[PDB]
Amino acid sequence: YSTSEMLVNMGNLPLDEFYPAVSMVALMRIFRDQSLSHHHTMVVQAITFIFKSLGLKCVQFLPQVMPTFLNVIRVCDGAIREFLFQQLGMLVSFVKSHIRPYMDEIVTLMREFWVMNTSIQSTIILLIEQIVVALGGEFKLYLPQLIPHMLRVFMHDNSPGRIVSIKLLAAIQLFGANLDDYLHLLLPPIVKLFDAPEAPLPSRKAALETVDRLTESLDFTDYASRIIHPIVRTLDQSPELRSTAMDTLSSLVFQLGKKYQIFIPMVNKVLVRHRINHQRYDVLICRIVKGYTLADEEEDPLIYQHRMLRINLQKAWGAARRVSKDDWLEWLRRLSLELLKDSSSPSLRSCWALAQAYNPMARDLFNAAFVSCWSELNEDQQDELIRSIELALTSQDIAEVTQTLLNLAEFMEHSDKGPLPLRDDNGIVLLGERAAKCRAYAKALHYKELEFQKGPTPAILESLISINNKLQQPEAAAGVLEYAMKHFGELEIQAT
Amino acid sequence: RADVELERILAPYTDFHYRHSPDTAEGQLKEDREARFLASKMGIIATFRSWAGIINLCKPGNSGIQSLIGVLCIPNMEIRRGLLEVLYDIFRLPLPVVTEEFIEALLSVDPGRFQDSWRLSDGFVAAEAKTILPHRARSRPDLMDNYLALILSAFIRNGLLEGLVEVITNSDDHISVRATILLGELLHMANTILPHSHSHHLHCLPTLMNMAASFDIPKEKRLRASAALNCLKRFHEMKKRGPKPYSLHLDHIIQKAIATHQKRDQILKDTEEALLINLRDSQVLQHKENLEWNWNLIGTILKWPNVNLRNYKDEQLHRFVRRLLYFYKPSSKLYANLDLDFAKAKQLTVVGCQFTEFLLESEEDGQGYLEDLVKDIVQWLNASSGMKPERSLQNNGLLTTLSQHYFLFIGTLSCHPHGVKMLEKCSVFQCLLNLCSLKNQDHLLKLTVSSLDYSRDGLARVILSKILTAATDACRLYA
Repeated sequence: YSTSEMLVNMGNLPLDEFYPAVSMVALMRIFRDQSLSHHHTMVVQAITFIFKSLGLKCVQFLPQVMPTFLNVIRVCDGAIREFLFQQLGMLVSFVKSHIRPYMDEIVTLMREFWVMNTSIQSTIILLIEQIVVALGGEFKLYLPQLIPHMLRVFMHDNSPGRIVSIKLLAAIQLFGANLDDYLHLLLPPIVKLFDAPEAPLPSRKAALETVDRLTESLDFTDYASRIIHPIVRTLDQSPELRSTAMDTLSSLVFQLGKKYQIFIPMVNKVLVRHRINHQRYDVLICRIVKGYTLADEEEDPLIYQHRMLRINLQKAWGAARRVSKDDWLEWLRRLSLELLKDSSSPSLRSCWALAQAYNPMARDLFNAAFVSCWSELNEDQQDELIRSIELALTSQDIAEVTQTLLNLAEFMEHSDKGPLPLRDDNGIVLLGERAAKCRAYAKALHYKELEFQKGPTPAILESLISINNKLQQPEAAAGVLEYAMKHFGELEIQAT
Repeated sequence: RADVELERILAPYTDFHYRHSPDTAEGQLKEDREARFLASKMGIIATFRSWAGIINLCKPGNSGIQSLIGVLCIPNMEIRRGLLEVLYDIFRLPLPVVTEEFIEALLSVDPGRFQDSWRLSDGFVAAEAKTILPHRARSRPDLMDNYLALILSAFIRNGLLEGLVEVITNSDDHISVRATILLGELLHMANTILPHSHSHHLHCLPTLMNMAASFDIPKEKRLRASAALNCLKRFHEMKKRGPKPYSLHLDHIIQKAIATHQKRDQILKDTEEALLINLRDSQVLQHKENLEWNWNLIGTILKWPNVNLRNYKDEQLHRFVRRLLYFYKPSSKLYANLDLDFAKAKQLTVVGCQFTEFLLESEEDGQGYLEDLVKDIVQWLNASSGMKPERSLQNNGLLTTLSQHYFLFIGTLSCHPHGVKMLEKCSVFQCLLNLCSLKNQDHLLKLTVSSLDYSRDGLARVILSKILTAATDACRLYA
């Protein structure tokens, strides 16, 4: 019932944001059915435009799009799923901190489709980097759920050059301080990668880089002996990794205070044997052997980091060449497409492409499209539209075309701008006799009651009797007669 | 009466809607609540410091303390912040700063933080060293620890530790940080003041650990407690380091003390390749102007194990030292004019003492370069204080400039036996002796006393005796 509420705007939402709301319900209806599977490819490219266009005002639409979007990915199969994930990476980069209620299912959904060796590896990895930026500090709530998949990537990877691992090392650097209770189990996989000679050189390069870049936001004092020893058996082994390995070691001696002093003889023998002369590392070692100050030795690395931080519708309307029923249907479909194209709102413009390939989603958007364009036009332009609607209603007898126009009249009455002008009193007399032949007596009775409120006449009273009888309310019709016996002249009641 | 007279002062904290006066203006209603909270706090503190109030507020039956602790667990935000301030004052603990991160609130509680009484105008070193170096008492009973032990035991028995844990894991982000520090201080207060028996149901955190190991409970809460223990873990390291020196004057006092108690208890080849690569990287030569040299690479060159200008007689090193000699020279106004608050204030000062020690190693050769520094410091002293006829203009600048970090250069020379002999040749001890009898200079006198090293017998001790017996009374008080 909420969906039907929005189509009429019962909440009196201002027209500025009314258009995005009515667009989503039209797009979601064609999104919850598996029968229209082929249209799913291009509908999402329009949803991702609405979210981008609005910005910070798209949060209230999250409870509608997300539950259906997540279900679709679970059931859909083929090339669509790999494309749906990239779109899902965009809707999490727009709304940042409000994806928390829906993150539990997203993490679970990513578990099944992350097959160890498949083309869907990078788009999963690229999605992770977009999620961690969005959460930005509270990712640790869901980080442990994706570590079991990530753990067996540094030892079971058949990609040439171990590119997948490199594409994953650059994603670990973005975690920063998010991982604090998971470093005891995530670091041994990292240190295992740059000590194995059989690993390709580019893979070992990033393994050393991802440690020093992670040093800037984490404390590695406790994990000293675990990663210092692999370093000293790497300088002697690889003559090509000497330059970039010292940068990781030197960035770690800085965190440790005077506790590293006992490790100098173990390292100095590797430096005198292989003649390693690193400029930055030479500075730190001198400061420890011979004193510099007292408030600097044995300093907490986290405190040090904190200190450093601190107009064309007439041709569509005025045709007059439509005589056949199919032409009347064709004219309506031509009109509906034309309104969406130029509706003075990017939210409705984006839906024009889908309207060409799907007509039924343009019928429910007729009311929303009309109010956008009609408001912009002045008195002279909008007057020409009214007289074309008059000719449109009093020409044919097809129920489908009239029902669309009859519903449009009701939509305008509910709005705060008042009903659309017509010949006489917003055309109640014309609409009243127009819905009678369409077998829609709920509207016909309402229009007659408006006529009665102006001035009662014998013709109006007789018509109200006929309408109620065919609406299965004999007792209501009996009240009309009693009104005429005492509140109207005598001996005038027709025997019929 | 029993439980209604004295416990009335606890009403503003236990009652969420307290109305002290039946008739008052509604305009200052918000201000009235804050006034009541402050006044009630001074009464609760005032009744926990008297023996007749502790036994009356901690009765075995229903008491006010169980109502004060029981209200701490209710998820209220205005009461919780008020009660935490009371708890800090009861134990006389330093209050942290309001923040949402633990690191910021940890750097504001360390015992070695700067205070306003440590400046040169106030007590220079004696005030600072009182709160850093420990008291020479290992057997004298501290009668205030006994008082704090009884209060701490009373709160632990009633259930303060369990109440704090609920606060940590079920409150705002800026309230939990104030409660995490209080738990850390209390645990440290309790492993050094409480006896053995009271320490068996203490350092186990039963409530906290169970929450941080259970996967059934909501995920959000689990890591709040896990991170809380992680945040509380770093608190011990801050207490592990202890207070550390803040001023280089006090720092050099400790360094000479540990050196002389470790010298009585009976590294690289440094080929020319290492120096030449390092000297060209120092930037002192090719850019003959300061603020461009790499000040990190200069200290390493000086206190490098084998390079001392004597073993390695090199023309380049003669050029290197003389270029640095011109910068620190007091006459050449390139270093003296620097403001007190220059951003690299520390690094520049340490290297200066780090350099005068380098020259002293080359006793036979460095004395020629060392002769120049000591001479113009004497000339600078002869003008600053005003001992010789001069306008005494340097008095205005001495305080606000780095010219006061010159006693560090002359004090670090007194440590070595061959440095005190150098001072006699330059005759700077004679200059220091005369300036003791100076009425209007008191800033000058204070600096000299602290800088000089009195470990060995010689001229140093004599000058100290004159200062502490023949000078201005205010100056003598500090000596």
